[PDB]
Amino acid sequence: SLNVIDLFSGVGGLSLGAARAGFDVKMAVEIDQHAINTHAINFPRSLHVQEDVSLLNAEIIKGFFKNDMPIDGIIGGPPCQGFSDDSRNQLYMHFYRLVSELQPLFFLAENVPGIMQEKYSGIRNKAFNLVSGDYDILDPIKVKASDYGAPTIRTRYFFIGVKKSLKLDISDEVFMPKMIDPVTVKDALYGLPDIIDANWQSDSESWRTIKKDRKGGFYEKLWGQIPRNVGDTESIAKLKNNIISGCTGTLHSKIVQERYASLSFGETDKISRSTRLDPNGFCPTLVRPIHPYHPRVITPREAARLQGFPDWFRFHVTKWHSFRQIGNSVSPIVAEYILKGLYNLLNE
Ligand SMILES: [Cl-]
Repeated sequence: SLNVIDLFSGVGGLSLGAARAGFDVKMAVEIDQHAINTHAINFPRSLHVQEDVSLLNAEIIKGFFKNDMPIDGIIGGPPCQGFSDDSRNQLYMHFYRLVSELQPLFFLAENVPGIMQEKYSGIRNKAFNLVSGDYDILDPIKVKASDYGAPTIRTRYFFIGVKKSLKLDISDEVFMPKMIDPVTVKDALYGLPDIIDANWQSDSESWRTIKKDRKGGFYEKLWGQIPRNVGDTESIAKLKNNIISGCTGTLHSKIVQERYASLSFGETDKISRSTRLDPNGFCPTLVRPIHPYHPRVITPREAARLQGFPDWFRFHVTKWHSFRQIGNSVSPIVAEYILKGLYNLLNE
């Protein structure tokens, strides 16, 4: 048992990566009620703390556990003002304060582009300082998700540190993708219903039968590889009957529909700014993409697939919330790869 806490967890993209890599995600901390409720649905055995990280310290956190829990890793997404304001920069520093106070074997922070700007070099240096005494801090890892077999080209920075006391040697071999087959839009969307319930914002789950008669790495991750103690029981049970949630469409006017039908692959609609997916391409950074074949925006479940979430992962019922939950996540496929490198290091 190597134990992690996920700070700023959202619905648990990075958590699922950790769990699949072999870590036990013991606690998730997330301020947003919808995000953390969704995290609890998918990770019912993790502790859930709906809290501002600024109100936390090492002693408070040990108090939550009550059992002198060894915190082997602190992972998370520290917020940053980025391309946007001030409180996010405070929260950034609290992530690193917590790492310093808790002294885990490692930390992993993920950030979107915006973090490397000159105007943040002060707070990044201040954060490096809190940890550089006790940690071997790796240079930034900038990854493109599609290189790890996720169907999207979104880029992400990972910042990793490992306790000096461990005296580990870290080559990039461990984090680099090897033996990875690319997953295009067409492959990720295979077997989903062609006819879906197109509504406005309905309050009920859109459970639908899919075809699951495919083979290969992506599909094993899509329909299985459920870590121990992870997963919504009903979602898992329904998946056994080829039934999954989130297949809910949006009702479009005929004029919109005709405009979308006329889009070529990769074309951005001049009016809505939505872009039609290329079936042999990847999903751009997650306005909603237009389906490659159907004249409509994609469904939450389609977005989930394109982001690298498995079909058994359950999101909020509404399109509004689920699309935000999906867009705000690290791809679980990318997260798993990077975190498995760290797990392997800590088992030598
Ligand atoms: Cl990602």
